[PDB]
Amino acid sequence: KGPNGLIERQVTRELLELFNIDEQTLNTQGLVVTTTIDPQAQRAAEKAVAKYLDGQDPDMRAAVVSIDPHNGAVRAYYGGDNANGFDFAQAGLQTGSSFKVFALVAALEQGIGLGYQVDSSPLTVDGIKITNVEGEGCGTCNIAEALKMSLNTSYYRLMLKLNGGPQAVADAAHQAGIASSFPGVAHTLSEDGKGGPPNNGIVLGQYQTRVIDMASAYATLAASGIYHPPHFVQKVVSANGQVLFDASTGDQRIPKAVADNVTAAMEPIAGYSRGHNLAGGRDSAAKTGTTQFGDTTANKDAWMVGYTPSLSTAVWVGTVKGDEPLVTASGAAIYGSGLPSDIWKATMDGALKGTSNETFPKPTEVGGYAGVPPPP
Ligand SMILES: *C(=O)[C@@H](NC(=O)COc1ccccc1)[C@@H]1N[C@@H](C(=O)O)C(C)(C)S1
Repeated sequence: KGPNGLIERQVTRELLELFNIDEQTLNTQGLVVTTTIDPQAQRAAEKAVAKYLDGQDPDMRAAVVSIDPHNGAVRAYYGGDNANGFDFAQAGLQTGSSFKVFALVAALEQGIGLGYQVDSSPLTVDGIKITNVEGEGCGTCNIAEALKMSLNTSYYRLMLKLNGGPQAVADAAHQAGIASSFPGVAHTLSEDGKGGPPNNGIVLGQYQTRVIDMASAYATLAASGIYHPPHFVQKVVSANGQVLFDASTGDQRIPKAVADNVTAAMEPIAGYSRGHNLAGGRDSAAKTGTTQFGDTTANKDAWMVGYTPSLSTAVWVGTVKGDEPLVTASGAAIYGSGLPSDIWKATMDGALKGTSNETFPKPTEVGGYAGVPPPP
């Protein structure tokens, strides 16, 4: 029964909203529902999760959501293997560095382009020490290079340069499709939980977001800034044959030029992230994330989110209680470039198998730069 149970739960929820009925009224109707799920994508996601979590800690969990950027359709959805258990694709989770892309959106919207040079040295902000993993830096480098290398220090400085600071990062993320609320969280990306501003940790993905939100927001990027609400229901026909709903019969949230520049910055990242380029030379745009466990040196959540123009997939790996460092069976720390990228690549390759390779739209000038500056 498994992963399809969690899909069914989301379909039911959506039908309830669509028809404004309770579940008993729905169940007795005998509706014939066509979902958006693509079996080929779904099978690829399920296989990838099984493969990469095999032999790992039995407390390890994963979630995968794949969305069609053309229309918001949910093509693959793995929230867990228990139909009657917890849906990890709906859980509020810290995103870590995968959230940096929204700071880049915000920057580009203000005319700060990919070639903007930022210092990567360590700094302290609001009394919190900001550093990069293994003290990595670039001296001073552009914000496209700092995204690829995932420099915390550079992205903190970039956020502070924005008009609105962390609020501008929240605005961009919300505009991209990070939902404003979900169950658990009445006001997302809000320190006071009431709609007030986020604090500076937003750029390092310290707020809770769902895996579905990340897939959807990156879908907006994949669609050159056009947002479509995510949905699971394609068509509904009555038991006796009357069509009641058909999705086959968007909103420019982010400017095309901005979104296409963000894409350009993200293009090298699947490969940079321990060689997770998609099969058959297929281009992609991606971003990893890895959160800290407490104040320890170990990891808590690991992410890979990335897209082609035809599919946006978010993957999270963590543990069931979210209270233990995240490691492999051999003791190795799990980063975004590890198991989540293995799952992401396998899901993407599988879901897109048999389709021709797409190229991304050529970016036009934003902040004085069109695409990633060529290096010296
Ligand atoms: C974003 O996720 C960044 N993550 C970190 O800096 C992790 O920080 C700590 C983790 C454990 C203990 C102390 C600090 C950068 N992005 C990551 C990614 O997966 O893209 C990274 C590992 C490359 S660093």
